[PDB]
Amino acid sequence: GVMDVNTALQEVLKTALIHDGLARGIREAAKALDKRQAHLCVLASNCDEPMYVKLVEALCAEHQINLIKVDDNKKLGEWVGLCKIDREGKPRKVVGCSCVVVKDYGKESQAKDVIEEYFKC
RNA sequence: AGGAGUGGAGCCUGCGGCUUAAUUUGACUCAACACGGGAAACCUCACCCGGCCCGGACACGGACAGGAUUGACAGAUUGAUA
Repeated sequence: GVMDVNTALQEVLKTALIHDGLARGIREAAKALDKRQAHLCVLASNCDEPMYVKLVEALCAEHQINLIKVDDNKKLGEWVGLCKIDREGKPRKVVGCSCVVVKDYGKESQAKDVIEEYFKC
């Protein structure tokens, strides 16, 4: 029923992870942005380094790509598969670019659609 | 009974000794010594002098979105576009 951003993001990030995409970390996410292979950016909050977040806003703005501002980067690490080991490990991933469409070539779920619906307004 | 011999010469080969950084070593009566199919330039390769590589699965902990991987130049190689 309800598919708010904070629950469709997990679905879209996972579904991308099965089908490549998901450029994790500031490096290679900046590469996806400059190379213009990106379709969605997920910047995490509570990032101490101001230059980090400011530069990723700059990249997204100039490249005209949507930007999601989630909190608790560790949760982003869970979502993008950085955790592994059941539910242990958990490195922070405070930025991620969803290459080859917001969704992936495997499936086109409506959870992808809610993202663009929320971004249109 | 004899034939061809060889042991003598020079050379080719295997063995010991000597030598050497190293002259890798197995096998000393028949039943070791042109034997290991052993005619070694490299390779072979075991030996000697130098120098790269991990091709140290996997399990458990650290570190980690930057763990870690290549690398052009000049030095340097106390040999090399290592």
